[PDB]
Amino acid sequence: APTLPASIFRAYDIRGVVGDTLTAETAYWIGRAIGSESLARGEPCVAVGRDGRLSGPELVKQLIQGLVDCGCQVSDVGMVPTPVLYYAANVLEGKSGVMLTGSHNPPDYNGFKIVVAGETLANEQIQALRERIEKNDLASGVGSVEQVDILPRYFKQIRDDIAMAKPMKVVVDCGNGVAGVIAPQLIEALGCSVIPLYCEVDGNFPNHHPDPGKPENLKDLIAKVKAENADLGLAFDGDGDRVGVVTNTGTIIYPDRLLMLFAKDVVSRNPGADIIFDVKCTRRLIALISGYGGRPVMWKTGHSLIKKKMKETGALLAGEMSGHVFFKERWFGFDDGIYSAARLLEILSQDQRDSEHVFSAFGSDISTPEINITVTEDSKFAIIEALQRDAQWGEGNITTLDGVRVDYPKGWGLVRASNTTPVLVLRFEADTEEELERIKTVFRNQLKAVDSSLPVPF
Ligand SMILES: [Zn+2]
Repeated sequence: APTLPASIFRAYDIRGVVGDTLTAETAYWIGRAIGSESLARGEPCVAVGRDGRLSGPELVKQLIQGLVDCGCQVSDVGMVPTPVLYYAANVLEGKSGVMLTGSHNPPDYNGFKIVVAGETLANEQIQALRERIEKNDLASGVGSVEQVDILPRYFKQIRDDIAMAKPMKVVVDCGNGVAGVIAPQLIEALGCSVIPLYCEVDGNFPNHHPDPGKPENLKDLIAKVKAENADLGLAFDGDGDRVGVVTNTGTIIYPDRLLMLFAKDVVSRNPGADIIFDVKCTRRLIALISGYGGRPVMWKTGHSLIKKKMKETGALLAGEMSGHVFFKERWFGFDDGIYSAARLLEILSQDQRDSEHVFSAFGSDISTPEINITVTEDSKFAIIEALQRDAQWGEGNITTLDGVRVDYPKGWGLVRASNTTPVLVLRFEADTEEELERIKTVFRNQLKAVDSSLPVPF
């Protein structure tokens, strides 16, 4: 084996630019590393899927050949959403699965999301794959390939379990990503009228990029929902493990508010169930889960990390601010925007109120938008650490799982380091304006105690 760039081996995935940091050869040796790791955990059987990127149909050939050259039995599910690959890794013979995807990123990117013997890899497990390649610590064998058509089965699984009470009219925006293969069709079959936006699978991404996380990528959805007097809008990211939600009046429903509703529902049938959310999610969600008789568990951001935490705690539901929603009740416990969409429509169809009122009934607190402060790559983590070390927070309940979150009786604030950019990311909330200013002040003062030069835009 040759020398691969370490920079493509990231915290919860592998991601690079095709023809650049990610070549055909690279993808082969990754298959080889993944195949050897799966065999070491006693799993020869591996499912493989591709998203709808331009480099997909050719580049998976190297991944599959990598796996085959280990002795693995590969089940090739073709072009499918990311959660449909996770699904195959749950219902097929093997518990290993590789998804060739570049998520919500620009066309030239691709990469791998990896499940080995039930375990979604992260951090050190991913570095171990690179290390296997470098060390030439690789299995050798004459493997196997089998074509598997899994989408009709996934489709039937969801349709059979979802019970919609009334018809709804829904705008669906796939952003020309791979969710277009199943989302509009599934939602139609649930008993809805679907208004398709950008559901043709096109790896050029000729319209907006399939990233519901940037509000500008939601404009067309909002305009269409309003103009068609639709009951809801849904936006999927490129690979389908993420969903964005807008109401009949075009209100963006952030994932923590979405979680409030799902938690009410899941906990109602499951007294005492654990429910996971990340450090960026509103305090109201803590209260709400507890009030309904569930056990709230705050965890780290990162799909691989939430999914691990779910197995460790038995949690029936998890979600995070980026829009990954993980159902275990009635499901398999992986993040799936398409299944979450269905679960949302099921609940909404059972309410006589419009979606705007279902979500607004949870009420509000005084909230800031997410605040970004560009720092440097050199100082990024050291500022968080200086805070974790020296900052004075008074009587706050301090969480240092991921940056520094402080929960006070009447509100909270968070500051964390961006993992991919030289940026500090902050959020604040409180039940009054006067309290929000007090918490902002506490964070402003503690940052200025670190570096009196830091630009604090609040
Ligand atoms: Zn995604």
